[PDB]
Amino acid sequence: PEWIWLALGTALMGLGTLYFLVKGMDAKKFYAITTLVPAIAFTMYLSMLLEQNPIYWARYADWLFTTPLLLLDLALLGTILALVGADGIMIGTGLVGALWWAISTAAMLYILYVLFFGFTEVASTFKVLRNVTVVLWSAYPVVWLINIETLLFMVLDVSAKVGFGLILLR
Amino acid sequence: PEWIWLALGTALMGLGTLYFLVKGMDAKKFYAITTLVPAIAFTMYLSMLLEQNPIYWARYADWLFTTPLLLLDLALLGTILALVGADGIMIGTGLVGALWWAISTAAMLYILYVLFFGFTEVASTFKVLRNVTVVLWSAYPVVWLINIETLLFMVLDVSAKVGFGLILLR
Amino acid sequence: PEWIWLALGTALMGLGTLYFLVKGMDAKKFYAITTLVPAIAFTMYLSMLLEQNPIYWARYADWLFTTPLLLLDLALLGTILALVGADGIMIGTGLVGALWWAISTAAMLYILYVLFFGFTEVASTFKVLRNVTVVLWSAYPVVWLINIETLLFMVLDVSAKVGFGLILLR
Ligand SMILES: *C/C=C(C)/C=C/C=C(C)/C=C/C1=C(C)CCCC1(C)C
Ligand SMILES: *C/C=C(C)/C=C/C=C(C)/C=C/C1=C(C)CCCC1(C)C
Ligand SMILES: *C/C=C(C)/C=C/C=C(C)/C=C/C1=C(C)CCCC1(C)C
Repeated sequence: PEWIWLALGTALMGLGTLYFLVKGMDAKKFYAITTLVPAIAFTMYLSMLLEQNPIYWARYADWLFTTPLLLLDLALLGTILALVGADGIMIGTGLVGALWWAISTAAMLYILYVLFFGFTEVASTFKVLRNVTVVLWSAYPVVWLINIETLLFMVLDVSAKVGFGLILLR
Repeated sequence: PEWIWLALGTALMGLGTLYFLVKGMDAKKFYAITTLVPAIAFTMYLSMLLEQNPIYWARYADWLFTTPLLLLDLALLGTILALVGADGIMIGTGLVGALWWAISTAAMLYILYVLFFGFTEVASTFKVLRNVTVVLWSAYPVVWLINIETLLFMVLDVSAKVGFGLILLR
Repeated sequence: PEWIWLALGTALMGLGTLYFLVKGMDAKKFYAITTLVPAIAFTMYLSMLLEQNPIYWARYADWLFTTPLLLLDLALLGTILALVGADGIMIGTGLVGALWWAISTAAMLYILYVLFFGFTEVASTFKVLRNVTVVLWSAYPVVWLINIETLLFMVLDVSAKVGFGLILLR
């Protein structure tokens, strides 16, 4: 069941890498960072594609890595390290749990709140970015607690990133 | 048995994060770094709290991470990377063993000796720091070889860090 | 069978660390980096020494770590991050497989091609380096697909690194 959605997903991700790379062929820093997310996402996305116990983690792993990257990206334009700890915390939990979350959410707020504090066309970018990220991530804890698991999540990352990447080109 | 001590421990660690964070609300760099240790320590400390095989590693994992941080912190005020290798070496061993140490100790001396070479109120700080660290870590290999396992270790980290953090505020 | 070769290997690696360290007692950066490879190689090399499933990974793990280091070293004199992803990809695969490669090779070309683009006595160094690396790594995918597994690989790392390190002193 979960698979229908997943195959879709991996496909899209790869594209991202192709596109960005292609496109890419201060400014110097961005291409790399933004390119790193889709590619990483793609490999782990396909990794995942390729009952309950095993599938879960991959997401976490990919998520882990793309997260700081995403956050770094955002901040780029201790703070930094703090965020990853949280994320690391989070994966521990979920995996711990079906195979804790309380603190994860605490940590999430931190990142979110810092973002808020932090930023306050580049301006445009961060403005949109902050809200984009906020709402985007909400599905995680929301869904977590909540065909669907996979579905939703799929949307989210692609939405999150591919959309996100586009902003940079913009 | 081990638990009595452990619950105690996690509690204290969390405090650290609260306090520092709170307090925090060149100087810029320190808060982050110092704040990162207690928080990380707390999460993994609680992770551990939450027969022989499983418990062991967590310590290692947390230890791993707080170590370079601690060392980085100290140096902050290749060198760097070398140290983590050692630490990584160390975890490999202990986990390998009950679930090698010889080289670990070799590596430990390196860090210790470098510290010595390195530093030779900031001055005060490093002076105390070096000896603090030296003696502190000695229990590890000492204890390792040696209720008690957990007990001692508990003391050590808190002693090591919470005390350590305090120095920075100072 | 594999062991004969392996014991040989670990021995040589350790030497490297001793030598470099010893020797070492812009220039500042190199010693560290170059010293880090042999030592790391040695620990994991011995780790490996100390039927099919278990042995494999260690190599990967060590490989993982020495790789970016090696690459970083080369570049030192996003780019950076990209490369590790690939490597990470690669380990996933091989381990996935006997315990994917297609993309690994794709990634390898990237590193290789970037090198090419990148560099185009320091000059000498990179010139030789690029070809050295290219041919060296070819055995990996070659052998992978291909007493021998262990044999060949052994040669390669030592050849790769110990030789490589020497270049720096040079
Ligand atoms: C490309 C994917 C990205 C950028 C994913 C980011 C994910 C998070 C911040 C997930 C957080 C989670 C928690 C709050 C812990 C338990 C529930 C989770 C796992 C969904
Ligand atoms: C907050 C905790 C910290 C900063 C811990 C640091 C720990 C070490 C340097 C442990 C080293 C160990 C060895 C020498 C290998 C086998 C014996 C160990 C594991 C205790
Ligand atoms: C000191 C050892 C070093 C620097 C090793 C570097 C290794 C690689 C770049 C290995 C790549 C591999 C693939 C192309 C994936 C499946 C086949 C492998 C595993 C050999």
